[PDB]
Amino acid sequence: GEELFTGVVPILVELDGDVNGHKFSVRGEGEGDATNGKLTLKFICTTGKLPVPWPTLVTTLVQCFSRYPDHMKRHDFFKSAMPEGYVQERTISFKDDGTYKTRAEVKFEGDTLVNRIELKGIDFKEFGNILGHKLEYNFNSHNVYITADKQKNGIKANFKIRHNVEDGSVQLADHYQQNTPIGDGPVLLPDNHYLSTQSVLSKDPNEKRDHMVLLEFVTAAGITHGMDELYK
Ligand code: NA
Ligand code: NA
Repeated sequence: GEELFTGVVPILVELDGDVNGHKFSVRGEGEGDATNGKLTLKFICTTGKLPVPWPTLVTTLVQCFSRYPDHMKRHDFFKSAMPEGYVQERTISFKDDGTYKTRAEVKFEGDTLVNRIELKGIDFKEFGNILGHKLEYNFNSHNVYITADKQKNGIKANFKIRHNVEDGSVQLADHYQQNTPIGDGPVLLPDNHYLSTQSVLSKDPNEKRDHMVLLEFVTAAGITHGMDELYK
């Protein structure tokens, strides 16, 4: 599994969404460099204007590209499930607002890592921060807290995204996550740990379509056994 991620790997992302009955599609393309934990993608709304803010889709739009330190290689569920891949599900609860439910398959198709997603959003406030587009076009750094789920031969994760709001307030989005392998084979079931994630959103000044350019870094941490020799 891990050997598939040496070097730079092309990435395809496809999302079909329905938020409060507003249907939309997103296509993303780019590269991941798991040795450096680096992602670079560009996303387009293929159906017109995106009816929610781009930042609210970042977490949904490939944690197999995390850089796991050498002393933690045996806790990398995501790569261990490759190439057959895994199913990733979330509930994303926007504080004082609606909910996204997402289901994704993350897997290799040839040499390409593909993330194919269905997203359903309900109970959003028509004039709230999301459907009213009051979120700033930026992103904070976050930790993703991971635990094994032996019963499903996979993992769970929990975290809270903080979305800056135009009025200086913060919009919280609580994430609950479950991943399960697509194949029947063994996977690595990790000890508790987390992914440290950083993101930068930008625009392509030559792009006329509704879009998002994304740079992300992801690195795993939170297991310290055993790194003694690395200090000197
Ligand atoms: Na990194
Ligand atoms: Na955090």
